[PDB]
Amino acid sequence: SALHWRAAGAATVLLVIVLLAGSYLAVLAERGAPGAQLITYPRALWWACETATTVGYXDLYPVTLWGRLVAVVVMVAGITSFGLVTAALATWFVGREQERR
Amino acid sequence: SALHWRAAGAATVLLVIVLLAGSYLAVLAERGAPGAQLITYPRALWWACETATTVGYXDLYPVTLWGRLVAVVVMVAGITSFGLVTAALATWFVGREQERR
Amino acid sequence: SALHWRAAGAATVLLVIVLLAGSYLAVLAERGAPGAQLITYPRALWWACETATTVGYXDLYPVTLWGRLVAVVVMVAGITSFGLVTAALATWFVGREQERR
Amino acid sequence: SALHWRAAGAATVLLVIVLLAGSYLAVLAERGAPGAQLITYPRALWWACETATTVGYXDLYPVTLWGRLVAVVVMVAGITSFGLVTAALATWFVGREQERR
Amino acid sequence: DILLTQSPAILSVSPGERVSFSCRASQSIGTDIHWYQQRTNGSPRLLIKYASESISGIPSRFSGSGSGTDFTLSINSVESEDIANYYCQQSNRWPFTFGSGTKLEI
Amino acid sequence: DILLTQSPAILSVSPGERVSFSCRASQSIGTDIHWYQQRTNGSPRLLIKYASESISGIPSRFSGSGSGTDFTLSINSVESEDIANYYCQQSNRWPFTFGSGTKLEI
Ligand SMILES: CCCCCCCCC(=O)OC[C@H](CO)OC(=O)CCC
Ligand SMILES: CCCCCCCCC(=O)OC[C@H](CO)OC(=O)CCC
Ligand SMILES: CCCCCCCCC(=O)OC[C@H](CO)OC(=O)CCC
Ligand SMILES: CCCCCCCCC(=O)OC[C@H](CO)OC(=O)CCC
Ligand SMILES: [Rb+]
Ligand SMILES: [Rb+]
Ligand SMILES: [Rb+]
Ligand SMILES: [Rb+]
Ligand SMILES: [Rb+]
Repeated sequence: SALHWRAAGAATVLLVIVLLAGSYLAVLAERGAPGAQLITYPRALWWACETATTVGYXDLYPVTLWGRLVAVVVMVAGITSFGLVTAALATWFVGREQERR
Repeated sequence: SALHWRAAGAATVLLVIVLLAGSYLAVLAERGAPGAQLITYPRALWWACETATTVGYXDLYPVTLWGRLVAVVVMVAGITSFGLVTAALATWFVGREQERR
Repeated sequence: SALHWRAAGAATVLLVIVLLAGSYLAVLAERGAPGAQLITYPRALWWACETATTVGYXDLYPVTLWGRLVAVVVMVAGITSFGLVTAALATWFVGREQERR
Repeated sequence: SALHWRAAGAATVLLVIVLLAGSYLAVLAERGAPGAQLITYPRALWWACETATTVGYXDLYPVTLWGRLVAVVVMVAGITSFGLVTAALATWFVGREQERR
Repeated sequence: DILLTQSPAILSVSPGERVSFSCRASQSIGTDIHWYQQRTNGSPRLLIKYASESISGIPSRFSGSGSGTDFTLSINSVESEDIANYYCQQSNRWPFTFGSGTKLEI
Repeated sequence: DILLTQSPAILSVSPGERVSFSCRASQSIGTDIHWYQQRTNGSPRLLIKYASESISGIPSRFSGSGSGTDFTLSINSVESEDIANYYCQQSNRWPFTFGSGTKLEI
């Protein structure tokens, strides 16, 4: 269909993928660092969600270089994804409006 | 009226609904988990607000699977709602501007 | 000038106003609640900034009903303001682009 | 090329610059304040990233006046940058869509 | 889970005097502490909520204070009807728990 | 790293009685504590996970509780097959660590 809606859907699928690889790689990055808490997968996936929506309570966060790099990727992927949706909703609204007139 | 403005209003009403069901379901999800703090309704509604605006101080957050799922829904509903408003403000601005010219 | 740019500027001035009244009203709301930390003005203004940009480290946050209500207003004013700017940048970009073609 | 895409790229380069000067100036601002933790550069750069994406876990944050001012600049630069990208994605989507029709 | 310690378990005061019951939490609970009075053969009665907020129907003589881990229930000028056991209860974290109780003796 | 203290190291109870093993963490670990049983010459056996969650194949007699720094593994009406050593293990922070062990004697 319309490009904007395809880019949106694509971004959402990709986000779900970044959340899962992000959870996997965070645990992999953080185990081995004394004091780290981002070390079991169920809570890491939750950590990935709250990082992507940029909510960041946090209750958990990375302390190593690679966990932080993985964190930045999750952030960016979520901020970009949510931004692509807004943008598509604007495209849709601009079109229907030019019609309503 | 204009579709964009209707989608906005609709999203706002829906957000208020997600904040209230979200507060109710968070307490329901979290009571029963030792150490949980998202367990009385007034503070849960406040928790719901700060999660939807993605501010996340956090001072409170869910520790169970269902409280976290409820958290993700509140996040998404708020991010989508605020995004729908931006998008409608863009639609409105694009139209008046094409006129000013 | 263009409506979008005026709404933006207006939103920015209004935000600066909400940050200052917000700092004042937060201290007023929170003094009187045992344990509260949002009680001197310089740190409350900083709290107001980090709430409006939705960064929320959190290092400080309201614990009373009125401080939280004041918090929600600051959040919304900042999210709306930053959203109005994005929207104006889109309006500007849409126009110059239709020209470049 | 298109103005929107140039403004985006420009904002991204500028953000990378604000993140690096921001890390440098935060350490400079915070050393000298008893209890401050934003005092070595690797963690300050990470702090700068999580502030710009507005994630704010938080694990670290400024406690001085100048560190906070530097914090506000990083916030604003990131919020503006990410907003400029959304806006450019909307411009791109609006154009291709008017074509698809 | 949160341990609430009430000590001493028995407090003896002279008619009309100022009495203070203490409740100490094992970890910080903001102001999420509530006080109850249970007279001999009676059911518990809420006296103060959220550490310092008054309840309707309770004599003005009763007051509460504290935040964090240390809490006090105070009685200004105690009288005979105040003879009872007094309990604190926290709602900050699941599950809710009760302190072991302080008896007021005159 | 997280120190898990199990005390006393030896617990003696009468057949059928209620027994409670204690595990205290050096800092707060939510409910990230797990319990194992290791009989003489045997390999450890998971009894309870996340402080209070039951495992399949383990008698209902076994239960756990606690959150934060203090944890208890309880046995309702102990019997002979329960004679063993009992260990707690935390997974809240890296690296995982084990408590020193409590022996059950009847
Ligand atoms: C996208 C931005 C990601 C920023 C990640 C920062 C990680 C800081 C760190 O832990 O780095 C730890 C190491 C030392 O162990 O510091 C270094 O020498 C690395 C230079 C950055
Ligand atoms: C929209 C994304 C929501 C993510 C929610 C993650 C909750 C993690 C959790 O507490 O899960 C707890 C349970 C164990 O009690 O882990 C599991 O086996 C469930 C698999 C996810
Ligand atoms: C825009 C949304 C703002 C939400 C603010 C929630 C404040 C909760 C609170 O502290 O409320 C404290 C009081 C009791 O002191 O609870 C009540 O009976 C008030 C009902 C909400
Ligand atoms: C863009 C907004 C930035 C806000 C920064 C607030 C810093 C507060 C502070 O630490 O200020 C500390 C000083 C005292 O050391 O307070 C003052 O007299 C300064 C007046 C603001
Ligand atoms: Rb945010
Ligand atoms: Rb945040
Ligand atoms: Rb946060
Ligand atoms: Rb936090
Ligand atoms: Rb945003």
